[PDB]
Amino acid sequence: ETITVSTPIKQIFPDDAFAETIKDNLKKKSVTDAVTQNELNSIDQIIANNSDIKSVQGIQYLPNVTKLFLNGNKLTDIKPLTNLKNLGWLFLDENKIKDLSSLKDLKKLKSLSLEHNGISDINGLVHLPQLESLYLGNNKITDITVLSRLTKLDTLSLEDNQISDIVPLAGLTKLQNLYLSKNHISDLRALAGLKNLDVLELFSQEC
Ligand SMILES: [Ca+2]
Ligand SMILES: [Ca+2]
Repeated sequence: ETITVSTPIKQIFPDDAFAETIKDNLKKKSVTDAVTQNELNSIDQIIANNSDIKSVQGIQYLPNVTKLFLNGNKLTDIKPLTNLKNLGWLFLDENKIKDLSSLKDLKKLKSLSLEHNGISDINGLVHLPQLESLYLGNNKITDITVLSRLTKLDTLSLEDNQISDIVPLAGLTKLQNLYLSKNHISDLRALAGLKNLDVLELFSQEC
């Protein structure tokens, strides 16, 4: 939503680490400083990797965010991201996010990163058919059936998981970079129809 009157940053963003992130972004001197919606509208990029953030509550008030770097934090719930319709790049590596339902309406999202999140179920990704780059390395994924729906993918990382069947990737004609090392892959027939692969990693398969 939006704030109708001047309001302290700390009152909008509960998480102290995140409040500090917003403070620096807006070049304000303190999280106790009052901000307006006009100022919040100016935010289109949040760089907060390894910033000890546990909750991004308050981010709902930043309608123009297109890039969000939140790698290495303490995130679990990303429901506050639900209506950030302009989100194009979303990096959430090294967190503990498993509920991907909040991403279902992010129809402009082109790059998504969720490595090291302990994820096993990615069926929620079906709602991001426009996705171009997807990083899911170092998780506990076995079933990648849903990926057959992400036909726009040109970059896909599924390294260090528990995948055996890559048939779901057979129809992803746009794939240029495919990282599949450290899985349980034996059958590579699925790659017979891929014509644009430039980078392909398949080493260290445990069968
Ligand atoms: Ca607080
Ligand atoms: Ca600072």
